[PDB]
Amino acid sequence: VRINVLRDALKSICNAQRIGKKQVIVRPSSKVIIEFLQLMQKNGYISDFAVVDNHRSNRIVVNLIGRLNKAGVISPRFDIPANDIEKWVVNLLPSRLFGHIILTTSQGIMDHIEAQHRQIGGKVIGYFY
Amino acid sequence: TKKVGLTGKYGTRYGRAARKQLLKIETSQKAKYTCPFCAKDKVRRTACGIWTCRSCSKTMAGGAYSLHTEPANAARATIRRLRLAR
Amino acid sequence: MNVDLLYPDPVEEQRKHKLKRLVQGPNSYFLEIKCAGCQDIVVVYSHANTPVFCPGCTSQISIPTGGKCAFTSQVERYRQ
Amino acid sequence: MRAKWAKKRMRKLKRKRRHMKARSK
Amino acid sequence: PVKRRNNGRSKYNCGHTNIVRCQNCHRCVPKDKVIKRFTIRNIVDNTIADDVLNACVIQGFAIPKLYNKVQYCVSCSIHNHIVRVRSREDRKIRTPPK
Amino acid sequence: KTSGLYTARKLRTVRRVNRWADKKYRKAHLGTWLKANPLEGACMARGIVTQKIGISAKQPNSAVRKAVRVQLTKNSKKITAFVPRDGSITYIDNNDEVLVAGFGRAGRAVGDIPGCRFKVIKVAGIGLLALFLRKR
Amino acid sequence: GRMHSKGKGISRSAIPYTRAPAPWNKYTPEDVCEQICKLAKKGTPPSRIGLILRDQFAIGQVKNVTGSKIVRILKAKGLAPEIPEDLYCMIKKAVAIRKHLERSRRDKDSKFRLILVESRIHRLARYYRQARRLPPTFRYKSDQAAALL
RNA sequence: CGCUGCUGCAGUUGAAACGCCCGUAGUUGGCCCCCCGCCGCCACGAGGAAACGGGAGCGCUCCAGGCAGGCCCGUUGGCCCCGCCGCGUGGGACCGCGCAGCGGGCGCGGCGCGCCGCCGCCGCAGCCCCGAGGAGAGCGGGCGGGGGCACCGGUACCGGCCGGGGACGGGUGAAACAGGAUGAUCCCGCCGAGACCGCCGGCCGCGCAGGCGCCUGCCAAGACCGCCUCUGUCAAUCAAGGGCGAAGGCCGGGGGCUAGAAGGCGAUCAGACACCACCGUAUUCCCGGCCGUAAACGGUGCCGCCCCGCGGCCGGCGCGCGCGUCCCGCCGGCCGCCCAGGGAAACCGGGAGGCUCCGGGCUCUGGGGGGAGUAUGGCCGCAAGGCUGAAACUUGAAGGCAUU
Repeated sequence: VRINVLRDALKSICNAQRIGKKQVIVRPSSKVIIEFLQLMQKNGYISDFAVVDNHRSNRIVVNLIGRLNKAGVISPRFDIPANDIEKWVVNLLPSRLFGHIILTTSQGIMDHIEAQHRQIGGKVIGYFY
Repeated sequence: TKKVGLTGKYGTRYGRAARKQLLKIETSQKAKYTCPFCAKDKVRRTACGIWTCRSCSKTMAGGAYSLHTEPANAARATIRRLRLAR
Repeated sequence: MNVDLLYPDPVEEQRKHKLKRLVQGPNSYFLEIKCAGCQDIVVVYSHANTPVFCPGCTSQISIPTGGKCAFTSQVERYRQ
Repeated sequence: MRAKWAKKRMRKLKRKRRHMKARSK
Repeated sequence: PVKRRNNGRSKYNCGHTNIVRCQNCHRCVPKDKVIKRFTIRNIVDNTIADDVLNACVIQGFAIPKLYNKVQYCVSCSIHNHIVRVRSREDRKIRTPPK
Repeated sequence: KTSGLYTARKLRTVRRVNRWADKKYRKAHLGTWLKANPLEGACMARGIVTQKIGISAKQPNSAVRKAVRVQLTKNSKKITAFVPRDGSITYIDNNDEVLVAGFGRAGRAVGDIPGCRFKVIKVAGIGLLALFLRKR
Repeated sequence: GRMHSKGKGISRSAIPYTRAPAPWNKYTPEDVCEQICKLAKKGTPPSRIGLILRDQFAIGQVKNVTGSKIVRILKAKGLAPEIPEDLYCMIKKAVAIRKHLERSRRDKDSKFRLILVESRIHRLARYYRQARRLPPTFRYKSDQAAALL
């Protein structure tokens, strides 16, 4: 069954980049996928993402500029202590300066670099580099 | 109470083959069968071949340990087809 | 050709399955049809599998099929 | 078929062994 | 290694096929793996056909053909040259050649 | 693999059951080896040599490797131990105390000595190496 | 994927984006609710009540024309099926295969389909019992199923 | 040593996907309401022995050390760390989870309040997410060697005849033992019995797998498809537990044609007791039970997602056109070839791809070769045996796929 909506969306995003296409359509729209796309858009990995209203579960059309290498989801959402937001950085992404792990925190769903400054720790949603 | 349900009467006697065979036949002999005439499960055996309904009150000829028998069920069916033909 | 998504071709969308589409939508419509005995128009489903009787001729005007309902008596066309 | 022939040989030893245990009960 | 995708048999969407026997060997062979060359020949050899055709007192009767499906087991087929052992390159060819 | 936040018990159980599959873990932690080892967890043990015997070399080497049949005192288990060095079997005499230590393969056999799991180290309370070098 | 078969098929129904009543349609909520109530008098199942409204009348979607689904209309009138129709329809099938099984004791294939159908009746009943759309006392047995139908 | 794998192993062929299907615990669950209540979660608190470890200062001659020392912060001997599922406060994303109508007034209900009532008392928009390329249910329309059950037809093989006619016939690699003036073989005319369903018959189809093919009639089902039908997550995989499961085998009956384990036999060959010829018992076949195994295979678990063209077939459905079993699509199944991608290659690409850039969910199994699927205990079976399942001990390779 479709347990992880994010994984299906992000694998489609990365498969479309690997062939190299300008628009991809994601079959299930989730407010968490919409937030994940937003963090990537702000950082500039992706462009405009459009949520078509199915009136059922909805769809998303994400415009791909071609700068994303690997975007993934860490499942189960694991619990990351603040004195471990750095341990995840080396195991998951390439170089401390390049790449972003998104972790949900009481403050919100934010990239690790922001959380490290706030001295907060959350639950990891996924890795986009 | 376990494998030898009705053959416990025999006790540790007569050997397994006889007791296993008796368990099939004796269960069938002591069973209640449906009257062809009254369609009620009250036919029981009085003697080998003689089966009487305790509701219909009708005596029918039958198998020694069953109201109907496999050779006889075949015969009625062949007779009906052949009778329909002639 | 620059044809893209979010704004796709209507003809191309029809060929695609109703649910495998940007908006899952009905493939069936209602039909305005006129019977031989009665000139009033009865609105019917295009894929009615139910036995449907004309408000005039007693016999059913609907013949049920695997896809679109076929009709037995006089036929009008295109509901408006 | 040396594997099928090994199994048969194993079986004709296990039945002999099962008989020997039965003599002593 | 796996020599052939087909596995030597044409079984698709099935778990069992009807057994047939080699005409020569008599080995039971599942219908899918049998060589199965149909032959339509003539009741008598061409060398005798001319003389039989002249002999008949009937107005227009041709030597009547004999139809038989020969089904052979793999070993019977390679020994009797019905099929040949081919190279890994030509093994894929499926069109009847020659 | 099992991937649930609440699947720690299953993962612990799998490791416990699967861990014994590796042969070295089973030798080390089952405890069958500790009972079986003629030297029970000891680095070495003392014994009396009943017979001085030579074990033919396994192929392809050809030699009469010299060995002693020794009855270890701690378990009263007779064993075969190689007497190392050239012509050093001469120092060993039957009915003589000896100390027997492993061949460095942890109970396995080394090279072409078939079924020899240990080497004599000291005969009559004097190290074999010292006798061959004529130190004592 | 089908619950009891290794079969994949998609033959669904695509409800329109518009949730608002169609222009040609002239039936007031009371007009169709009356049809639903008279169709319950005929005893027609809600799956058929919805189909009859769709084809003889032009109300393809009841909830679009009215504000509630067929069973919500029935429950408000207290005229809903005592046993939800889905379970009842499975129970008819279980008794029908069971009847055939009474004549033929060698249809092992038929017996297999019974285990699958019976398993659904148990699964849907546990959901229906938990939701309380079914009395908690309700038990589907099998021998007593003929009476339950 | 990533050879134990949470990070982070492997299971097509190296070791390893249970023969299949249902299924309870267990584990896992589409999307969805900004605001709180309880969670888990996370942040920082207190409060908790030193030694030790880390660490501040200090020349024990250096040093391992030790807390010393120098006319000195109140000269020092600071500070960090007990994993703490305890507690305190904050946050509230994520994560689950909340069935009950509210609200006004009375009213200071025994120092203030809530209860707890009582009055429609006229203030609430009072009280429904939606409708999953989730799932079940429905209707329709075709689909198939899917299942049962009865009925049946066709030769062929074998046997028993009537006639005919005349010397050999079988058998083989060549033979030989059988058969034949008791007239065989051969031919025809018949007849009995029991199996079996040819050619059509397949990159056909159906079934949960094992499997499925005479003719008629009957019965119940099943997948696929079409849909503006119903319900509203009813789901995914699964120990335990249930059912099924080729052949051979076993049991109690029936049946007995054909082949034919055993048995016997003729030829072989040094010897074959084997292959080949001949005769033949169990078996084959039916009904009622057992058994529970197969190279039960795609050597490839199941559900879900995107993924590149070019084909064929198959079952529905729709589009075009005058219009033909045409054409283009759509959905579902069976497949071929394959660009990337992957892999030790073979190869796979409807995956074995999207994976060292390693984490969608669930179960199963493996961990060098043997010993050994043995011993023993258990459970199961009438038995044969199945299922579970070691150790002592031995050993430097065993194995995969490629290349000369």
